[PDB]
Amino acid sequence: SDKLKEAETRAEFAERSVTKLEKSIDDLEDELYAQKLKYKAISEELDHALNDMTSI
Amino acid sequence: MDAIKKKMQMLKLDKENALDRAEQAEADKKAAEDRSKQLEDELVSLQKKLKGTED
Repeated sequence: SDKLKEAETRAEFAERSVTKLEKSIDDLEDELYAQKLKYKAISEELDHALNDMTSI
Repeated sequence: MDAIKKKMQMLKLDKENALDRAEQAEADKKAAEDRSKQLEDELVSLQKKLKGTED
């Protein structure tokens, strides 16, 4: 019974830790999505300036 | 970006104004030279008429 309690406690902590890690990776994935949007927008704006200047 | 576009627009406004002024000056030169040459032809005809009167 004592060993079962110990193992259950460690497994519960492991579940909590993996939940925290999954939330953290979600946050960082969202941040990378935002920065990818930033690069898309800046490249699009540079292309717009290029086409405006080449087309006067 | 942002300032680059505005600077390009300034460089284009200068382009349009300079080109328009050049074209207008060229038209002015054409008109003025045509005026001068027609006056010279009138002068020539007057010389010939004077010659006939002298005869």
